[PDB]
Amino acid sequence: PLTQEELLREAKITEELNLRSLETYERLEADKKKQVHKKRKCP
Amino acid sequence: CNMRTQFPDLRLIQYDCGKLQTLAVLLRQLKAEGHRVLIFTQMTRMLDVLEQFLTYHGHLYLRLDGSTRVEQRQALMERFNADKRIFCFILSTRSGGVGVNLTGADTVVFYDSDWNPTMDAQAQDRCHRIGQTRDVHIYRLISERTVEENILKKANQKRMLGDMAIEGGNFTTAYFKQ
Amino acid sequence: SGAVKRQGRCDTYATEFDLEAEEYVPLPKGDVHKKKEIIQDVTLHDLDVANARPQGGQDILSMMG
Amino acid sequence: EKRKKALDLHLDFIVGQTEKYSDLLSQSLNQPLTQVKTPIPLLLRGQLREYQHIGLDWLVTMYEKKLNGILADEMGLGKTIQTISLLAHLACEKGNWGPHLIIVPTSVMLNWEMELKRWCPSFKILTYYGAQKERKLKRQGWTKPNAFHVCITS
Amino acid sequence: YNEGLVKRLHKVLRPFLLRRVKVDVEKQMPKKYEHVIRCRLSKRQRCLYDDFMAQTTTFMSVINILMQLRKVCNHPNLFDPRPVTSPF
Ligand SMILES: Nc1ncnc2c1ncn2[C@@H]1O[C@H](COP(=O)(O)OP(=O)(O)OP(O)(O)=S)[C@@H](O)[C@H]1O
Ligand SMILES: [Mg+2]
Repeated sequence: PLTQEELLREAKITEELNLRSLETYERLEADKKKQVHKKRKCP
Repeated sequence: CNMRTQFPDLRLIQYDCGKLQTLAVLLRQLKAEGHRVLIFTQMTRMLDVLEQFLTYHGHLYLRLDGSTRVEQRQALMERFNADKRIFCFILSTRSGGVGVNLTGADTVVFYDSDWNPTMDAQAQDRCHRIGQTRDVHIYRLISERTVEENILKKANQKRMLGDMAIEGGNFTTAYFKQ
Repeated sequence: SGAVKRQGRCDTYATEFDLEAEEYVPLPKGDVHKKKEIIQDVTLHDLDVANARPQGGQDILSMMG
Repeated sequence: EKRKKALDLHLDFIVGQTEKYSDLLSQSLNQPLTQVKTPIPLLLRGQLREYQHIGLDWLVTMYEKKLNGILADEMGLGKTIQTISLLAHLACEKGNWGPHLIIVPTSVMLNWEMELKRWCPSFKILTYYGAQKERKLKRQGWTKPNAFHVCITS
Repeated sequence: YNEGLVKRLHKVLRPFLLRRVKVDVEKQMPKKYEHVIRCRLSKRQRCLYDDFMAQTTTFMSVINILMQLRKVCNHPNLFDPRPVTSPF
């Protein structure tokens, strides 16, 4: 029973939330990949 | 030790299979010219025998046999694409899914052919996909006067059927507009 | 027989160095412990020699003899 | 003898109906303003290639003509992107926010969720992975209108 | 070859199927070539192949024989490795 404008506003809010989630997932994956490639020794 | 126990010579692994002899010649040529090879086989025990043959000949290899854990598959892909020493990457045609991006190699060797040419096409596309900057050569090894010739004939018949059915028509919007 | 044979450094370590002076061998693909039944062709003379000039103990006395 | 004639007439009838459908699709696609009828979705928030835009137009034409179809684009051409663009177009212009079901292989499920979040963050994405208790918990209250827009499942 | 039937099938499938090959779409694409190399069997492989083809005529069906022949063509070590010989 909702109208199009309400759907658009809810879409805006959910878009903000999903962008936050996507950014967090990208950061976690990039950090994990960067940490995997590390390899060092000791003097 | 030599008088106490005798092991079969590692050389006899290649002597007992003509595919292995032809593959040894082909792999030596490919390494001389400076390429990287993907070897696809339908059997994991064949993967083990290929491990023995490659280690005997000195070709460093990585393995994805369809039983490896998923988190290990991406690591193997990244290592193979990053490391230039790894000559070969033995794989099972039915495994790997579609998310594997093996653009590092430039040569594909099918140790044995699948009944379904789509699976071989996916194995080829594993290396021929977009973003790959070298010519791709596909080598198919077939045993003379054996069932493998029947397998290749069946695969070619299926490819011809696909070309008749789907590739025959343009199936694009250009036909509707024209 | 207590016969130990070293076949090689595992293939997984074949990339660590460029010149190691090692022969690499793939990982065994069966079980760790195997039992195989085989047929041995021997003669009575072979048994006599094995029990007259023993070399199965792997001790110092066998080498000395 | 009569069997061949019956099969021929049945196949002729099927071919005639299919030709009518194809003619309707051709007439729908030929509407003038290269001359792509459907604009990009305002919610799409991404750059499509030309052939992806053509595929979006074809999908919208199939939706309007009420025909189901197979998108057999070769690997890497962006079939998932085309599907997401179709859903965004329908939701924005048509109002088809309605619950859509996307059945994908389990390995590709996370990638599809990633693509939906990348292109269309507006859609309320529900993912159906987990054990029985987790699936039942994530179901609870999903019959409510405007509770989830697209569901991904294996 | 009856091209009319093929055209009728194309007409039937036309309104529903959309196909695009990378050749016509992604132009900046490297070429591909396919080579077929014939290989001969070893003495061990030939003996095992003949033994299986003899087992065709007698409990093993054509499918089991087919799989065994595929394994033989792959490598005879899939059946039994060459023994490690040691004293009794
Ligand atoms: N317009 C675009 N802009 C940026 N990336 C794009 C675009 N179109 C496609 N891609 C990328 O293309 C890749 C493949 O997308 P998909 O739609 O999954 O292709 P595909 O047809 O599904 O391949 P398969 O068959 O699933 S392996 C993804 O990494 C997308 O990010
Ligand atoms: Mg896909």
